[PDB]
Amino acid sequence: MEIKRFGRIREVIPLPPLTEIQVESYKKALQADVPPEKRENVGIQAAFKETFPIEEGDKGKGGLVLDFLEYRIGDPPFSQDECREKDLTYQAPLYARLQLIHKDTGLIKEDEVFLGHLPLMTEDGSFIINGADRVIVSQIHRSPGVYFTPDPARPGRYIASIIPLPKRGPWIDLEVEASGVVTMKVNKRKFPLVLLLRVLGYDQETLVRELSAYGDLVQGLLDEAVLAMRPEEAMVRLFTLLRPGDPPKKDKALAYLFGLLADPKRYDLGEAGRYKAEEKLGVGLSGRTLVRFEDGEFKDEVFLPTLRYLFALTAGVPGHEVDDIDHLGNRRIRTVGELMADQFRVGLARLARGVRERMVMGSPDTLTPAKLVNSRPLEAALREFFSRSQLSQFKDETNPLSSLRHKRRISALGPGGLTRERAGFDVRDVHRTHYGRICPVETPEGANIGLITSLAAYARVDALGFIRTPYRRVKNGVVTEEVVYMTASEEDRYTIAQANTPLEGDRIATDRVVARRRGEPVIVAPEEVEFMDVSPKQVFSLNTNLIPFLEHDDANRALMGSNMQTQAVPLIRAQAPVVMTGLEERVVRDSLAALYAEEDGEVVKVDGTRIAVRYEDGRLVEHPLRRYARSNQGTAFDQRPRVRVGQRVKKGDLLADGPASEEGFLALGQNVLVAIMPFDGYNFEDAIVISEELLKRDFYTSIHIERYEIEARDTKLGPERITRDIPHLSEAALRDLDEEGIVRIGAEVKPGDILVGRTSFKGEQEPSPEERLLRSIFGEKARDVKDTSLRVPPGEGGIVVGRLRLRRGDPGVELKPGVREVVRVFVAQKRKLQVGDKLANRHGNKGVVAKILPVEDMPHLPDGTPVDVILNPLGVPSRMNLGQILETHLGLAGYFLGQRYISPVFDGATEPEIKELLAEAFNLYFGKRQGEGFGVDKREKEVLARAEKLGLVSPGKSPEEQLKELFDLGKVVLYDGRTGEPFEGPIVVGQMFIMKLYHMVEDKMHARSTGPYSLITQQPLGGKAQFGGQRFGEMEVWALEAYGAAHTLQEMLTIKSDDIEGRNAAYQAIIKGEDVPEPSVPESFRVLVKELQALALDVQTLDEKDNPVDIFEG
Amino acid sequence: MAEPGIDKLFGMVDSKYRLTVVVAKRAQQLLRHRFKNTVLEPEERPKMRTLEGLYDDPNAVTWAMKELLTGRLFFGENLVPEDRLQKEMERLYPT
Amino acid sequence: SKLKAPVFTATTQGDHYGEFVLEPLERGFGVTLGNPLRRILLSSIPGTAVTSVYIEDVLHEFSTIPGVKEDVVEIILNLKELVVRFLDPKMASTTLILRAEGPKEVRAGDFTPSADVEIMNPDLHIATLEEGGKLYMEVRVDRGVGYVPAERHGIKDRINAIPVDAIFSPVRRVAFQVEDTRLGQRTDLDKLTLRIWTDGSVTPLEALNQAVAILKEHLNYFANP
Amino acid sequence: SMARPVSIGEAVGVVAAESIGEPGTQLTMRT
Amino acid sequence: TEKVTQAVFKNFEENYPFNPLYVMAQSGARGNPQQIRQLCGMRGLMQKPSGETFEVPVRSSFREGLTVLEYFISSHGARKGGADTALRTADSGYLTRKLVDVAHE
Amino acid sequence: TQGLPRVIELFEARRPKAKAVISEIDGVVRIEEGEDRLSVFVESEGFSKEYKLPKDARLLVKDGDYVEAGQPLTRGAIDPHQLLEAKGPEAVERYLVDEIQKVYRAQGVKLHDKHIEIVVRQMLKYVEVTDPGDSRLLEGQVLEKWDVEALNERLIAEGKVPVAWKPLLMGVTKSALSTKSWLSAASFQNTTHVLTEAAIAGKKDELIGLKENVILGRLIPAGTGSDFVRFTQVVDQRTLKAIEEARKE
Amino acid sequence: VVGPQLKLHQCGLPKRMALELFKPFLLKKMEEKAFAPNVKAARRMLERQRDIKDEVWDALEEVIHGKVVLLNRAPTLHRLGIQAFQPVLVEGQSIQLHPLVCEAFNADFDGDQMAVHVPLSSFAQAEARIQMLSAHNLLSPASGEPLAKPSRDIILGL
Ligand SMILES: CO[C@H]1/C=C/O[C@@]2(C)Oc3c(C)c(O)c4c(O)c(c(/C=N/N5CCN(C)CC5)c(O)c4c3C2=O)NC(=O)/C(C)=C\C=C\[C@H](C)[C@H](O)[C@@H](C)[C@@H](O)[C@@H](C)[C@H](OC(C)=O)[C@@H]1C
Repeated sequence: MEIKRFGRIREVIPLPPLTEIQVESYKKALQADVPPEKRENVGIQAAFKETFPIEEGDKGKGGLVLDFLEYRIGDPPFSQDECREKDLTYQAPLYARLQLIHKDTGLIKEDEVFLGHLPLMTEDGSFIINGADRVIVSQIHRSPGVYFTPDPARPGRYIASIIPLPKRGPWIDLEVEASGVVTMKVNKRKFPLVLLLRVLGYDQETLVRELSAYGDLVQGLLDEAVLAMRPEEAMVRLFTLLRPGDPPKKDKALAYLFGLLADPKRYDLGEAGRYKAEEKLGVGLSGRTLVRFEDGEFKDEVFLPTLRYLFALTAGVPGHEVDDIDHLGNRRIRTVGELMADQFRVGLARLARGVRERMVMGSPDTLTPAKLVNSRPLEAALREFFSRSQLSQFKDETNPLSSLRHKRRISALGPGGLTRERAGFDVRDVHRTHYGRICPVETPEGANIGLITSLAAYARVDALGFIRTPYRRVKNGVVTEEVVYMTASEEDRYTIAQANTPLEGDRIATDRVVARRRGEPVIVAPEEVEFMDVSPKQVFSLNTNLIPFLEHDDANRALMGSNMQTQAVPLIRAQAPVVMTGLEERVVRDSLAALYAEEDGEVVKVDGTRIAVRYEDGRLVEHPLRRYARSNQGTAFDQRPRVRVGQRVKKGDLLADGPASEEGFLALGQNVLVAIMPFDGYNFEDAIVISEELLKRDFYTSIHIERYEIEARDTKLGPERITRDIPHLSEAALRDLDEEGIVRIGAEVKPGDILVGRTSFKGEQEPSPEERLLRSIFGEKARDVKDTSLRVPPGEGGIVVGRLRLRRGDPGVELKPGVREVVRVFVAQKRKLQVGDKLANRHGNKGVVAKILPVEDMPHLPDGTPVDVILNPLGVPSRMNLGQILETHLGLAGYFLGQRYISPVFDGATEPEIKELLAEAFNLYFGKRQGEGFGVDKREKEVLARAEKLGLVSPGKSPEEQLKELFDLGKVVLYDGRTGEPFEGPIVVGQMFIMKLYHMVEDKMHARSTGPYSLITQQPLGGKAQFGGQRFGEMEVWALEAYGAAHTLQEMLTIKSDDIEGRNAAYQAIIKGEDVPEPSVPESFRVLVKELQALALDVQTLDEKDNPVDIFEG
Repeated sequence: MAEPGIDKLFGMVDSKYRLTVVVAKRAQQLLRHRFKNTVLEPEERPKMRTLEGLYDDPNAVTWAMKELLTGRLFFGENLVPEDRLQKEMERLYPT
Repeated sequence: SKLKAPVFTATTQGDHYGEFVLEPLERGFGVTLGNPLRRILLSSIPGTAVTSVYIEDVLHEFSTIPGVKEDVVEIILNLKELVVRFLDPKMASTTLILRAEGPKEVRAGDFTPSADVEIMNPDLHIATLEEGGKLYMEVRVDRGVGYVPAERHGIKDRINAIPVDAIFSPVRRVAFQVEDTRLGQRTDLDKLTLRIWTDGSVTPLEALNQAVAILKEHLNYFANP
Repeated sequence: SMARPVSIGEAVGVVAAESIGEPGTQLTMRT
Repeated sequence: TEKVTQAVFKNFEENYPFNPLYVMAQSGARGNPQQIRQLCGMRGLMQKPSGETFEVPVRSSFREGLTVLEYFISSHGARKGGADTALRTADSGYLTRKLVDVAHE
Repeated sequence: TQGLPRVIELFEARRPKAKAVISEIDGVVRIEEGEDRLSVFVESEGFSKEYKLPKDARLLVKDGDYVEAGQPLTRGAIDPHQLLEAKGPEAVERYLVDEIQKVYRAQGVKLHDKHIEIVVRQMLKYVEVTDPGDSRLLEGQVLEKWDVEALNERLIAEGKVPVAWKPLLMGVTKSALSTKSWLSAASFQNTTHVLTEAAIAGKKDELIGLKENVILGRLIPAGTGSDFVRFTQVVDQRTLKAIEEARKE
Repeated sequence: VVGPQLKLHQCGLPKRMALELFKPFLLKKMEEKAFAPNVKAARRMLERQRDIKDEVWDALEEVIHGKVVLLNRAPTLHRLGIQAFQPVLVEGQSIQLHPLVCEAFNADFDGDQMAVHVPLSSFAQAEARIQMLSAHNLLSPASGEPLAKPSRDIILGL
C-alpha cells in the first residue's frame, strides 16, 4: 500500500543512532583498537593508571616497585552463539604488561600477565552472561561538586554538601548546628570543623578575617580555643577521633587520602568538581579537596570558601542561593562503560592489596611479575557485577522495540546510587529541564512511577554524562542550519523558540513568537529569540513517539499506550499500522532484529535459512536467518526473507524482516475494522467483542515457545541417569523417545507426557523378606531405580521444536559441582485469540476479549462487509484518549481510499484534511454502490430522518447528500446482523491498529482439588500431576470475619491445608458421600500447645466451670 | 429469582445467623438418613431438570429451606437433650 | 454435524397469551427463526376492528355530548378496545347500531344483537349517560392487516362520522428471548422462547401457526423463473 | 444493610474497620 | 475557563440534548463536567510542579489538539497525582489493618 | 494536614502538625503586641493564663472576646490529648469522630458515624490507676475489668476500695497491643516478652476476641460461631413424638 | 470476563476448571449414577489424557446443582470483595462475572483475574448462600445506600 506524509516542520537532523548510550560508551572505556601509546585515561586505562605505580611497604626502600605499561584485550575463546548454547560469559582474556624494578635495578618486563576475564558487548548493545542476554541499564545520581541545600531537620538553616565521583572519596557535610558548633561530617563520623582547619594552618585570627562579617556565626568556631594550637597535634586528635585505636603522629598516613592524590578524592581531573565549584562556590581550583604534600604541610583548596559561602547564606549576599538537587544540571548519567570501569577499579585495588602483601613476604631478588599477580580479584570483581548487580537486567525481548527501550532505560535505584523503593516524591516529579532530555510521559504506573524512566528521542549523553538536547541557532531573524546540543545548565541562558513557530522559507513568520526561557512559557519578539526546537519529537521517548494523534490524547492514558506496546507479542501476520508517525522504519532498523544489505550488490542465494549476496567486488557473504528461536520472554523471534533471487540491492535496504516487522516497518499488531458502540453488555466496563472471522483469518494468532530443563547428579545412593528404560512404564509411554531418553523432534506433547526420562536410585528401606519370595516366585524381580523423569506440566505442551544436551567435560562446558549432563527441551505453540486475551491500542485503550461472535451477528455495512471489533464508547470521555477516535476516522478513509498514512506527533492530520480524504473516500464507497446499480435503501432512510432530528444531518438536502455528510462526519448507517434492521442513529466505523499483549489466559488460570502437599510446610504447593492451590490472604480473613462465615473460614485453615487428619477425613467423606467432617479439635491447636511445652511453659486448657479439659489423648 | 422465598425465612428467626445454623443442622440430619426424613415429602419435594427430567434435587441445603417454611419443623435454643437426640433418630431406615 | 431434531413445548393460557419454546438448537437459529416470526406475528395476522363512528347531535374528534358523562374521545377509545369476529366468511364490513335509553350504563352488549357477528367482549364500559340520555351510534367494523391509523385511510360513510385508529391485528404484543442450553460437552446451544399476547379473536398458538405458514409461504417464491 | 435492626452475631468491629478503611483507597496521600 | 464550560453545557442542553458526551455525563453513565470541558472547551490553568500556577493557560481542547509546550506544562501535574495513587495503593490496607486490630473483638 | 495522613493522625491520636492553642480555662481575651512576639491572654478575676503565639499564628479571636474552657484560640488542629484532660473523654470522643468524617466527607465519601464511633470507643478502652485496691498504683487496665472491682466491691462484698481511676487516650495501635489476650499480643513484634510476662503470671486468655481464636484455629466467636446462636438444635414433628413415646418408661 | 447473560446470583466457571474443582464430588456421583464401578476406575476414566463423555458433563451438572462458589478479587477491601454465586458451566477459559457485581468488587475487564473457592461442609455451604450470596447483599454496610445498583451502560439505555 502507498504512503501519504503529513505536517510541516522538516527535521534539520535525523535521529541519533539510538543504541548510542550503550554501544558508544563501552567502546571508549574499552579502547580496544588504538595503539597502547595513545590510549588516554577513563575506562580500563584509568583504573590501571589509577592504582599502578605500586611502591612497597616502606616506599622505595626494600626494593620492588612494579608498574603498569600497557594492556591487551584478547580474542574471545568461543563464538557468540557457542556461548549462549553452552551457558558461557562471552569473554576475552585481558593480559596486562608490567615491569618489576629492584633497589639494585631489574628490567624484568614480564611478558604480560593474565589479569582476569572481561565480558564484552554484542553489536546489538547487550551482553551474554552464562547463556542468556543481559542489559546494563544506565543510572542517574547527583553530579560531583559542591551544593548546600536547606536543613530539613533544622528549620531556617543550611547544610553544605561535598560530593566526589562515586566510589572515589566520601560524603562531606558542613552543618552549623543550633548550638554554635559547625562540625564537619564524613565517614558517618562527626567532628568539630576547626580541627581539620587547624591542620591546614588556619589561625584563630584569619578566621575572624575571612569568616566573621555575616553574623556572629564564628562564635561556635572560636570558643574552641581548646584546639587552635599546633598543626601536628591537631592531626593526631583528628586521627584519634576518626578511625580509633592507634594514636601516634603518622596520621599524615590517613589524612593524605581525603586530601591530595587520586587515591580517593578526584572529584574531577578536568571535569565538574572544579568547574562546578569554580562556578557555584568561590572561584579558583585544581583537583582534590585540599592539596597535601606541598612542603610537608597541608594547604587548603575547597574547605574554607565552602564554610564561607555557607556562612554568607544565613543573612548573606543577594545572589547567594540554595541549590537545586533536582536540576538536570546536577544529575548525571553513569553509562555501562563507566560502571564496568568502576568495577574494574575495584578489582585492581584488591589485586594491589594482595601484591603489597607478597612483595614483603618473598625474597626481593627472586620475585618477578606473574609471580606477584593474583588473577582472581579482577576476574571475580568483573564477574560479580555483570552477574549480580541490580543494574544488570535480564533482557526485555518481547518484541524488537522492547529490547531497544531496555537500552535507553534510565534508573534511579540500584547500587552506589542508592534510592530505595521507599523514598522520593519530587525525585519522581517531571522537572522542567526534562524537556528534550527525558520523556515526560512513558514512565511505569505504580510504585516505580518517576524512578524508572526512558531517554528522550533526539537527546544524547555527553562526555561527563549530562543529557543534552539539540536546539537550532537563530541569527536574529534567520533560522540557521547549525544545531547545538547543550546542557540543561547551558540552556537557562537563552530565549528558545518552539518548532511550531512558522517560517517563510528560512526566517520567522509572525511578530508574536512562542518560546520558553528558563522554563516558563513566554511570547517573544522574532529578534529576542536565541535558539529553536528541532522537532516536537525531541520532547518525548520513543514509545511515546509511536502514538499517531498524541495531540488529542490525555497525558495519562497516553502513558499506558506508550507502554503496552512493549507488551506487544509478535504475530504471524504482523502488519505495520494503517496510520503511523514515521518513526516505525527506524525503530526496527536500529534494533538489529532485521537483516540489511552491506554494500550495494546483487542477490544470489535466497531460501528459508540463507540470504547470500554477490556484492560489488567485496567477495561473498552468506547471511543466515535466525528461524523460530525463543525470546527471553518466550516470544519466539524469527526472520523472514524479503528479497528476490537475483536483483540489484539498495546499498543497505531490507534483506530480511524481523519478528515484529513487516517490510522494515514496526508491526506490533494488526489493523482491523471497528465499530464504536455498546453491544449487549458484551463490551461492558472494558471488555471487547471479537468477530470469529478474525480467528478464521489466522489474524491475532501468535507463536510462543517454552523451554524445559532436567539435570543429572550423583549422590550417596548412586548417579541419576538420563535413561530410556524407565521402570513401571508402557511402550505407549516411551513411544516418542530416542534411544537416549529424550523426546523426538516434532512430537505433539501433551500434559503428563514424558519429555526426558531419568532414574534416581533412592534406597527407601530394603525390601522385606516374604515379599521377595513372591517377587521371585511370580517373576517381577525387585529394582534399584525410581521413575523421576521430566513430563509436561499440567496445561503446557505443544509441538517439540528442539532438543539440547550438555554433558560433563564437553568442550568448553562447565556445570555446577556434583551434576553431570543437562538436557533442555523446547516446545512450541501456535496460539490464536481467546476469550480472556488482552488487546490494546496505542492511545491506551486496554481491555479483554469477552465474546467472539459468529459472522451472522456483528454489525455489517450495507455492501456486505461486517466489522471486526465492537469497542464500547463509554470508555472514551472518562479518560481523554481522543486520538483513538481521530485515528479511526482516517482509518475509514484509508479503508476505501485504500492507503496508509504518516501523521507525526504534534504535526500530523488536521480535521479538514481527514474530512477531505473522507469526502474523497465516500465518492468511491457510494461510487461503487451506484455503479453496481444501487442506493439508499429503506433502512438507511429510517435512520437519516431521525439523524437530522438528532442534528447531525442537513434538513433540505437529499438522502444521497445526507448520507455523504453523515459519512464524512466519520459516521455511517449500520445494520444488526441478528435482525435485518438498522441501529437507529449512525455509528462511527473505521480501521484501527490494535495489538495483542504479553498476557494470555493460556498462561493464567488453574484449578486444584487435591494434589501434592509439601513435606516442609504441609500445605498445597508443588504440582507434579496437577497445579497448586490459591492462597487465602489476611484481607480475605477479615472479610470472612466480617461476614458471619465461622466455618467457611475455619475450613480454609484446617481441612484444606495442613490438617492431615481432617484433611483426609474430608476426602474420605466425599468419596463416600458423607457430609464432610466436623474437625472437632483443629491440628493447629495441638501443634500450638506442644511447641510451647518443648520450651517448658505449662499451657493448660480449661472448660466453662473451669476445670482442666485436655485436647489430646491420641 | 434468587433463593426459594428467602425474605420469608429471615422473619422466622430472631437473628440472621440462627436461620443459618438451623438450615445447616437440618441439612445435616437430612443428609445422614438418606432423605427418609422429609417433612414435605408428597409432591412438595424439590426437583431437577435434565436430558431426562424431574429427578430429586440432591442439595440437602435446598431441602432444609423449603422444609423450614412449612412451619412443620421446630427449632429451639434448649429443649431436648443431645445425647438422647442422637440415638432416637434411627427410627425409619437409618444410615 | 451431530445431535438431533428439537422439542417444541407450548405452555398455554387459553385465548390470549401463549408461551412457546423450541429448545435445543444450532448456535444461531434462535434469532434466525424467532426474529422473522415476531415480525410477521405483529404485522400480517388478518383481523377485524372498528373503523368509523357517527354519533347523533354534533360531530368533531373533540367535543362533549350533554347527558353523557364521558366525552367523544373516551367513547372513541373504549370503542377501540372492542373485540368482534365475523361468522359469515365472505363479510367485508358491517355497521353497528346502538340504542341508548335513559339513566344507565352503556356496555358493548347494549349494541344491536345482530348475528353474523358475535361480540367477543360484551362486558365493556363503552360510555355512561345521566338523566335524559340520548346517544345514537353507527360504527363501521372492518377487515384489515396491521395497524392502519385514522390519518391514512379516512373512512367515509356519513359526513358527521369520524374515522378511528384501526388495530386489526389480533396480536397486540410479541416478545422473544434466546438463552443457551448445555448439551453434553456443549454449553452454548440456543433456546428460543416466544411469548405472544392477543385479544379475544385469535389464540396465540393460532397466531404462531398462521405466522409460520406465512413466512413458509413467502420463502416459496424463491424459485427460478 | 438489610435495612432492619441488627441480628446478634454481626462481627461489627471488623465491619467498622473495612467500612472506614476501604474508602481510604480514594483518600489523598499528598499532605 | 468557567464561562467556556458553563456555555459548552448551555449549548448541549439547548441544541443536541441527545449528544453522546452530554447524555452520558448528564445521566450517570460516565464522564463529568471537567472532563467534558477538557474535550470541548479549554483545559484551563495549569500548576507547575512546585505549586505555582502557569500564567499561560492551555488554550486548546483535545478535539482541537493541544501543543508540545501546552502538552509539557500540563504534564508536571499528571505525575504529582499519578504518584499519589501509587503511594496510596502500595500501602496494602495499612489503615484497615490498624483498624481491624483495635476493633475485631 | 489533610487527606489520609490526617485520618492516621487522628486514629493514632497524636500531637498534630499545627498544634492550635486551646484555652485551659474560660474567661476573657487580651491579645498583646503584634510586632516583637505575639501573645493571647485568657483572664478572669482570679486565674490569668498567658499563651505565647508563633506570630505566624492564624488566631481568630479579636480583643476582649469572651471565651469557653477548652475552646480553640489559634485555629488548626486540636491536640486530642490536651482536649481529653481539659474537656472530657466523652467530649474527646465526639471531637475525633466529627473530625475524621470531615476528611472522608470533604473528599467525597459517605459512611456512617456509628462506624467511626466503634473504633473511637476502643481508643478510650483503657484507664490508669489512682489509689489501688489489689494491685500497684501505676497499672494500665481495661475499663470494664476495673468495673467489677468498682461498684461490686460496694454492691455485696463491700470494703477496701472502689479503686480510683483516670481516663487515658490510647492511640488505636497502642490500644491494640495492650490487650488482655497473650495469644494475640504474641503475633506482634516482641513475642518473647508477652510469653515471658504472661507465663510468670497465671494469665488465662478467655479467647474473647477473634484474632486470638484464629491463631489456634478455633471456631470464630461471631455469627454462626456466636454462643447466642450456635447451640440452637432442630427437631422434626414425627421425631418429637418419638420423645413423647420414650421419656416416661 | 463480563457475563451479561447471567442472573445477579450466577457465575462464570470454565467447565474444565469446574470439573477439576468438584472432582471428588463428581467421583462418587459417577459411582451412584451407574457407570464406573470403582471410585478409582473413575479417576482413571477422567485422567486418561482427556476427552470426557457426554454422560459425565451430564453428571457434573447434577453435583453442582444448588451449590455455590466464592468468587474473590484483588485487594479484598471489604466483606464485599468476597461474594457467593450459583456456578454456570461455560465455554472457554474465563470466569464470567455479572456486570452489577463489579461495583463492589471494583473489577474492570481490562485484565483483572478472580479466584474461586468451593466450601465443603453443609454448614459452610449454608453459611455461603444465606449470608454472602451476591443477591442477598444489596445495600452497603457502610451506609445503607444501594451497592448493587444500575450503572454505566445500564443507565445509558434507560
Ligand atoms: C536485576 O534485575 C532486576 C532488578 C531488581 O532490583 C531493583 C531494586 O532495581 C531495579 C532497577 C535498577 C530497574 O531498572 C527496574 C526496572 O526497570 C523495572 C522493575 C520492575 N518492572 N516490572 C514492572 C511491572 N511488571 C509486571 C514486571 C516487572 C524493577 O523492579 C527494577 C528494579 C528493581 O526491582 N521495570 C520497569 O519499570 C520497566 C520500565 C521495564 C521492565 C521491563 C522488564 C519486565 C524487565 O526489565 C526484565 C526483563 C528484567 O530486567 C527484570 C525482571 C529484572 O529482573 C531480572 C533479574 O532479570 C529486574 C529489573
